[PDB]
Amino acid sequence: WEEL
Amino acid sequence: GPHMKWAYKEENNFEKRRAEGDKIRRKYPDRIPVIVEKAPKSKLHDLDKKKYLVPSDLTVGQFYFLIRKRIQLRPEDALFFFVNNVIPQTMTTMGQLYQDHHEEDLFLYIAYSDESVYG
Repeated sequence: WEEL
Repeated sequence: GPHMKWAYKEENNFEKRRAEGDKIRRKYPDRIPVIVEKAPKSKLHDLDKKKYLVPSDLTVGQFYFLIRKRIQLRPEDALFFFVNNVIPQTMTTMGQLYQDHHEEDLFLYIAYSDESVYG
């Protein structure tokens, strides 16, 4: 998961 | 929309995905979790990852911008998104899309392609  | 065979779902069954969904909604409630994958056969560049977190107020239009950068596309190149197998409006926010279309595993799925219509 990572910030777009 | 395109007939998707989500790698995320091929790799993880519903129980495993819903467990992850519960965990993500618990740990990052201020973010919308999205699974992003490319339509089969699309010539567009692949994304390095498929799991993303986005602000609830981010619009589809702003989302298009972020994706275009990640797949090295120019403003004039064709790019279409499909949610719930249909194309969303640019003014809709990610939070609104999630509220109406999140999967039962608690994730919002978004497919991208260079083509707008599929049989």
